[PDB]
Amino acid sequence: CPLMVKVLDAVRGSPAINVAVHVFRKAADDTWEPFASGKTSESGELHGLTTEEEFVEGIYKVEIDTKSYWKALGSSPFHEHAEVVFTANDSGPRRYTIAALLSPYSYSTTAVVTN
Amino acid sequence: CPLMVKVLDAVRGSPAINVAVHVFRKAADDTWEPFASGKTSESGELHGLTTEEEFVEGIYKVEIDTKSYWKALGSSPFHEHAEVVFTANDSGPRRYTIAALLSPYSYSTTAVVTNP
Amino acid sequence: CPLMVKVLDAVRGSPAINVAVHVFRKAADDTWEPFASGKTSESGELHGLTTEEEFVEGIYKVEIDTKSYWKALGSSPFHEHAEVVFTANDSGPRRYTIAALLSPYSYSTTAVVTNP
Amino acid sequence: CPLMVKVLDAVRGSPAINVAVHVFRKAADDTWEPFASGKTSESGELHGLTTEEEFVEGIYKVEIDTKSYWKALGSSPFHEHAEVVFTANDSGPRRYTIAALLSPYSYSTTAVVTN
Ligand SMILES: O=C(O)c1cc(-c2ccc(F)cc2F)ccc1O
Ligand SMILES: O=C(O)c1cc(-c2ccc(F)cc2F)ccc1O
Repeated sequence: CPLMVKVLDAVRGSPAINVAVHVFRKAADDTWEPFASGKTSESGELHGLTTEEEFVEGIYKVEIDTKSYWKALGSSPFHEHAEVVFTANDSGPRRYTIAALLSPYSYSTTAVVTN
Repeated sequence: CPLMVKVLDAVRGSPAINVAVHVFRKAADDTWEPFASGKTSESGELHGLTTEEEFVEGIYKVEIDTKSYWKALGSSPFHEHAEVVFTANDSGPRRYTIAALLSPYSYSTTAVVTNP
Repeated sequence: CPLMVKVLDAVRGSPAINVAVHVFRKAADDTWEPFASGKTSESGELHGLTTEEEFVEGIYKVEIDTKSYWKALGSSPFHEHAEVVFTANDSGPRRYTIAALLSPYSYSTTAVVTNP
Repeated sequence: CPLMVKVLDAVRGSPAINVAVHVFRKAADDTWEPFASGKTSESGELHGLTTEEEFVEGIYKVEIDTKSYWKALGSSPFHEHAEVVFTANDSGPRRYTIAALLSPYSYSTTAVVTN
């Protein structure tokens, strides 16, 4: 599992469950090509998005559908979604975890890149 | 000033100076049209992007060019940029501050929205 | 003004107003002596805690009373307070801004340090 | 394991390894009584701090020795340490994870409270 996403809720202090996540890869013409997608589990995590073979070097975008998440829990959110854009490189320690911590008017994201 | 951007550096404990910022607005045809751009000052602030008259209702994307920032300082950052996407002015004019706190592998963004 | 505190609310997208703040300085005997206190204004800022003359070298603790803040608004927060502990002025006088972004189960703090 | 601590490094995008963590419980006279301590593992995590039997309701402080961490990696840090102070309550979902994301001049902390 080369790419995992983890989402936390800063208002409730809990995993953010059932949040839709879409991953895109940048095409040569600069458009965003659908790559992988899913919904976070009960633990706020989304595993199995891709495989080593398919996850080649390139620029990727992870879109987290935060707006629907907040609305469903009776909060008025600011963002349309959270976006995380980065380059996957074969040099580094290439298990990538993209983590996001969500509030109605703020979010923080970090990358934990290991092996 | 209805739309301001402020950027801080969490490594240095200082404003993030000379950071490029590009703003886009989603057009009727659903693509991202250029709306405004600028660079942060020595205080890490960017004012004068737009006017109340031009800043109509819409979905806006504020792209903060963090990679170029970290690279010009000699770091090797993770993200290409920090992107903040939001609906604005859908209940009448508001004033928006978009604030970002940067580290090489992480960033946080918050919005302060005032004045109905 | 050598020491300022700014507090933002990530739930509302606004300044965090009327937040109590207590500052302490570690004394020779190694306990925390009261140093200054105040409350944030409608802009979420607290100025005038101390003067350059009084703000000597030392280890300082800035306690931001987040629990009382969330409770007065009717929330049930996790933390008792947010605490920021740092050495100040050990290379001569500096100006410190301590900034905090609050959610009920999380907070972030950053320092902007200027002016040698 | 009722209380776990996780520490991440925002500069390197990695777990913060070998970071000392001290937990204290507030005594009736308002002093901080040592409770548990350890060093984070290779995954940035510290497990086994306490047991269900010992972790009674009360106010606790988690001190993360961030200053030594940064110095050892050649960074000039701002904080003496990071402190997280909270009340443990028997009502809620009582597995507590205290997570901290560290930068030289900033840190963010969140609580993920589950069952
Ligand atoms: O901005 C972020 O993504 C962030 C992430 C965490 C964090 C906490 C616990 C964990 F298992 C992973 C995380 F990334 C903790 C604080 C934080 O700000
Ligand atoms: O995620 C963010 O947008 C963020 C913002 C700040 C902050 C600091 C100072 C300030 F004037 C405004 C800010 F939003 C401080 C920490 C932080 O994580």
